[PDB]
Amino acid sequence: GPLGSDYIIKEKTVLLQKKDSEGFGFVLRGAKAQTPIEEFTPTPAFPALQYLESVDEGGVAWRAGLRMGDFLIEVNGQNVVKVGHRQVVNMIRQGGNTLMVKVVMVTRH
Amino acid sequence: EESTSFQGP
Repeated sequence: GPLGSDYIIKEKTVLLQKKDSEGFGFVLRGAKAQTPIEEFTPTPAFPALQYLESVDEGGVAWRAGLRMGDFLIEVNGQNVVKVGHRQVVNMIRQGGNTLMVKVVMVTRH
Repeated sequence: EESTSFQGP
């Protein structure tokens, strides 16, 4: 609008279950940090540190509804909004062939 | 920032 950006924000909860011989079918990207970044302030347009750089077309993540740009809010019921990249990677790996993730998709109107 | 692929196992 005239006073600033309008956004559609869509929450998605998905449970991925894969073979040992395949990936979840995404690339994760975001801020590194030894412990959770307290100096980061989430905003509706950048609501979390980690997001999906890409999602493999037809892969596990794709089939469940995950898309490029989705921001990671929760991994296996733990909030990761202000959690550094390596810790989130370790949390994804902890479930093995099972990953429960809550994401927010941010689109311009 | 850092990237980690989960495209393969």
